[PDB]
Amino acid sequence: ATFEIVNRCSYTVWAAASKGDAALDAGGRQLNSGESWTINVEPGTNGGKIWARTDCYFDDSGSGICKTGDCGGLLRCKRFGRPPTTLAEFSLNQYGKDYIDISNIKGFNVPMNFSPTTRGCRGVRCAADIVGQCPAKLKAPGGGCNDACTVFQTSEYCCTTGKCGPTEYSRFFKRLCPDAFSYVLDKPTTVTCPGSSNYRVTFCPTA
Repeated sequence: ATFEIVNRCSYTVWAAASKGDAALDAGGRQLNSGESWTINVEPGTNGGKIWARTDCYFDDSGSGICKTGDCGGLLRCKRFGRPPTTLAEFSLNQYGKDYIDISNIKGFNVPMNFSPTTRGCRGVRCAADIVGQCPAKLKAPGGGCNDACTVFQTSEYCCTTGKCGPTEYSRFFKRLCPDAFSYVLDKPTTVTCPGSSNYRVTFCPTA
């Protein structure tokens, strides 16, 4: 599948695409305000994620640090990023269909729109001012709004036992972004798209 990854933000982002134990396509790249990066993700990829990283520094070997979404200090991500990260998530070619959602389960850094560029389904968007409105106990000093699991490390926020319900903190995310996952076991906002559909992830889609 082809993913076009566009930075509509007024600031630089370092985009990332991983499936957790490997990079997707090249894994990461600096995206300046208005730049677009087109990647190819191998069909049948299960549990892929794309995200933005903010306030970053790399050296000439591609090694450094990101204030949000750091994936072990690498420009070219192989592993998932450090919360807070708004997440575009996808499983492709799963019994003939692709699956796409947006998630706030690992917090929120940048507003995003995940939209397929080919026919047969709808996109989703989480573009409210979450970091401005963020509860004080969640607000990250590095920038962004953490998920409760990250901050409080409880069975209830982390859904450790597979039984958990909504919370003051999940409901905050849900109220501002109804079409994004707010906790591990939310009513699903997954969209089913025809297998081998293509897509565009846009950071700061309204601004």
